[PDB]
Amino acid sequence: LYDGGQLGLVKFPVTRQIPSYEVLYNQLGVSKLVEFIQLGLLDHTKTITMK
Amino acid sequence: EKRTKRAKEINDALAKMPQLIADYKAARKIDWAEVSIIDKLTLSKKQIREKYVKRRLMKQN
Amino acid sequence: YRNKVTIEYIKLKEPENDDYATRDPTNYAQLLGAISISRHLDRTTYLYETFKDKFDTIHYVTALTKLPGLVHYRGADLVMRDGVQWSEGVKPFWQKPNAQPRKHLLPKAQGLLSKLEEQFPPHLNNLFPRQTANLIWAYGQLKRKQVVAACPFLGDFLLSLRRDNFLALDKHATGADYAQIVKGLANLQTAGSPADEDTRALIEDFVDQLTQEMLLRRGHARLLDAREAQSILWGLGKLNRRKNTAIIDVLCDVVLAGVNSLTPTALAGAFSALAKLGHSSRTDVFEAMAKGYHLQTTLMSPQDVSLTVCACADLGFRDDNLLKICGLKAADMLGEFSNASLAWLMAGFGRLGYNHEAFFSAVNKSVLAEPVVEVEPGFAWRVLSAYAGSGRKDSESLKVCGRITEAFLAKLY
Amino acid sequence: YYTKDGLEGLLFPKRFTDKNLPLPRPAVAWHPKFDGKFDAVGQIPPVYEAV
Amino acid sequence: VEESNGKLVKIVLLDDVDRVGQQGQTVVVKAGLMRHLLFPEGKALYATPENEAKYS
Amino acid sequence: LHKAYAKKLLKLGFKRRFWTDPDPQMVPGFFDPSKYKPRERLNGKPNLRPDIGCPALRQSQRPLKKLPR
Amino acid sequence: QQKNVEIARKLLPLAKKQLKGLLDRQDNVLWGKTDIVIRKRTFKKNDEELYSLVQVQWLDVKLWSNILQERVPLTLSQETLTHIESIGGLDDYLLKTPDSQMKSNFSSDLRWRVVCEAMKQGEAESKQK
RNA sequence: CCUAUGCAGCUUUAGGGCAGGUUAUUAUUCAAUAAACUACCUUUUUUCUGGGACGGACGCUCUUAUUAAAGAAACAAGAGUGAGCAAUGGUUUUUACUAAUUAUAAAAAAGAAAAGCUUAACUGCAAUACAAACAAUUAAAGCAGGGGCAUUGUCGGCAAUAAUGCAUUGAAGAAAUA
Ligand SMILES: [K+]
Ligand SMILES: [Mg+2]
Ligand SMILES: [Mg+2]
Ligand SMILES: [Mg+2]
Ligand SMILES: [Mg+2]
Repeated sequence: LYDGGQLGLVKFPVTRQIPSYEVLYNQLGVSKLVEFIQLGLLDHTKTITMK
Repeated sequence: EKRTKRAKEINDALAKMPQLIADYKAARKIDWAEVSIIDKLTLSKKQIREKYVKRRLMKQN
Repeated sequence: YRNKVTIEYIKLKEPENDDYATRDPTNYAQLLGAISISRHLDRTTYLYETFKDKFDTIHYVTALTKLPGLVHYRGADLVMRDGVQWSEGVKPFWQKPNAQPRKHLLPKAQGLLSKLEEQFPPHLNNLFPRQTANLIWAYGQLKRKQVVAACPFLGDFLLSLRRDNFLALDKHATGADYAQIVKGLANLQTAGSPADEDTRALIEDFVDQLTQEMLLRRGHARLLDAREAQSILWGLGKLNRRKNTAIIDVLCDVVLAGVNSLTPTALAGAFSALAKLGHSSRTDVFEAMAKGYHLQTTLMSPQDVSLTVCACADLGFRDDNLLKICGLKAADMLGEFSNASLAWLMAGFGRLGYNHEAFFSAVNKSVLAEPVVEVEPGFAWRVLSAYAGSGRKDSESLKVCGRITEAFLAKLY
Repeated sequence: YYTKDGLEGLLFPKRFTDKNLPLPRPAVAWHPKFDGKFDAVGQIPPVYEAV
Repeated sequence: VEESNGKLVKIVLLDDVDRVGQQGQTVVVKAGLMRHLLFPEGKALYATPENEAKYS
Repeated sequence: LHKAYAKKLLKLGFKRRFWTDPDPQMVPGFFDPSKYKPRERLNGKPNLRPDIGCPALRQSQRPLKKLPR
Repeated sequence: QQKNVEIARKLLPLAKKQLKGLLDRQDNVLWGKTDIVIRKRTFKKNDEELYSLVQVQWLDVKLWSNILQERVPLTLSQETLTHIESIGGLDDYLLKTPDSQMKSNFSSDLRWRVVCEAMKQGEAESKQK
């Protein structure tokens, strides 16, 4: 990775913004939830929980 | 509380803004009643403007 | 001063108390400290060889009393507990039955002790009851371990205490002295080789006189706590002193008051001691001890389980909660129990008439899994008795009993 | 709204019953900084209903 | 005396002193004074909890 | 980034998605008082020392200096 | 203990010689509360660390001992002198402390002398009273 | 002799340090701090070049030869520059005027000067191209907001071609969290 002495990669600025903590959640789409119910893997006649 | 105070300050400043603009324009207008160069009939209008406008602005400053 | 400087001061903390590990003692007190806190036999031997002539009565007594602790058991005869640390009455391990000392430590201890015994005799007449008790206790430990076979000065130690109707004890007796004397004598009469007939008679006679005249008649039992009282009960049980029950009741009362301080290894000893003596009328005492196993189940070992069950069967005390605790603990420790030990445990349940589903279910699964089973005549009848007494039925116990019978018939000595 | 211990009880209740342990208790309330993020405090055994 | 770094000590007087005080009085005196004169002469003792109860 | 430089970074295993890393302590209900650390400012200065610095920012390894004695 | 040895090995070559000289005086003085302190220097413009020793100021004093009826010369540090004065003097210091804490041959010999003399006088006085 | 990821010894008013002595200040009955003097420890002391040293040079524009597309080197040649302007910027009107720049055949519906009003020397974005190893550098139709002069056109600094400096570290105004 050495470029001969020019060191062109460290001539760019630095950003310090902190991403939102919600990037640590598991994402579930509504379209995927319906597909499971249609196939019969989920019971739609009772409350659905994360369990 | 801080947001309320900051909003109050800006509102007051905008209320006084029209008067500040009027003074700004007025201070740069030539008052021909105090000009004696025309009596001399020697200098042009531009030279008259510089001579008297500069004196007024510096005195105000 | 272009380059600014920051200064930090670091203090080197040191232990408050000195360990006499490397320096040579140069005073009466320093020599005593080095001997007492010695860590290895090589250190004790070095001190004796170099400073042999700078010894007094106290120095000889201290060296003898610390020698038993410098003799270590084999690492193969010890099992380490999970996360247990040294504390008051609790060790980080439990001992397997009949533990043996380290191979390379016996000759050192025997050689060192022989030298000490040679120079001691002149100091026999300058001993106090505390010093006599410690010497008796030390030798008993040295006999339980394979260091000595008898105490050369036993006749003198017993005479010193007995003279003048225990006059020396009447003024310089404490709770520790009685616990050490009785416990030491018991280990000198039962541990290792059984005994000599004359030695047995003298020890038993002295213990009977000491207990009645001092602890009972003079009420010196007030100086005993739960632990000291328990130690005396164990000693009496090993000596089979069943004739006098007045002291047993007094000792049981002390144990009852301080039940909370006893650990599972001490409660089991009390059960066995009472079972040996046949004292089974103290149901209240048994109930209090049983209540002590509820919270300290993590400090129980296979020896405690075996002793508790056998003692209960002999005493005839049946507590469902206590038996349930022992059964569940034994089910997991099946790998630690020996074939003979596990047969006695099964027989104990049969005598009590208690059927423990988890315990017997685990045993049956293990026996069936074994391809070739070899049951010995010594315990073949015990395991069969346990199944019959425990009421185990055709589900899988008949198959286990069937294999038991076939293995026994396979040899038929 | 679930806490660290509460989420475990929701997902694996058998992990506690098999050991004869009581289930984790639910939280009392959430920090005000999260107002507008949650509608109710989760119950370790959820209450199922008909739909 | 706590922050005196050993320069000042609490003293219990056993006998009347010309300037330090009277018998039974607890006072503060310079460390050097007690070290050289009051202590070796036997006119006072250090203000330990045991000495205070016994004498003060 | 220029294609030649980008491929080297990917070939070395560069896969960052955000400018910085998320803080697990910010997730509601998962705050651990024991593992508390005040937020610090990221350092932007590369380690360019040719003796103990980054091997990608120097042409070759230089000998270490002498210790004070 | 492990950290103490690690720090000691980082001392400057001349500071190590000074440290050994200080330790060799333990048997000749009343060690008491004397402790070892290390000086560490750090700089803003470089990542360099210098380790050196901080010396102990020894004081020669004469303390009164009523049991011995004598002024005993002693070499002390300021902290040790403060502790002895607070506890109640030389006699109380020697009679309230076990031999293990002394950590000095000079101190141990002095303590042993006081203890034996105290017992003799006390026994005689007790028999009288 | 020259060339090195060079090595070593020696010297000093080359940089940094205090770890012995002296000296200064302070404190306890052989101690702590140091922009000083002596001793000691550690570190630095470019490249190009008709060999090296000595001398000279290193950014950015214009012009000359290698023809009339572009491009093109040498310690080749001839000249500039590290700014200035609150108007010498923006925009309307008039006419006996058509210059000047370091240098130069720019320019007539264009400029310069004179007279009047002004702050676009803006906020948020941008198709498509010139150039170019990369970094950056250059031109720009058009859309929304608030304005200036006109009255439906122009204004995102200055005829054009030079008047410059990455990241890091530091500092200021405002806003959002915690
Ligand atoms: K040449
Ligand atoms: Mg060169
Ligand atoms: Mg590019
Ligand atoms: Mg317009
Ligand atoms: Mg323009």
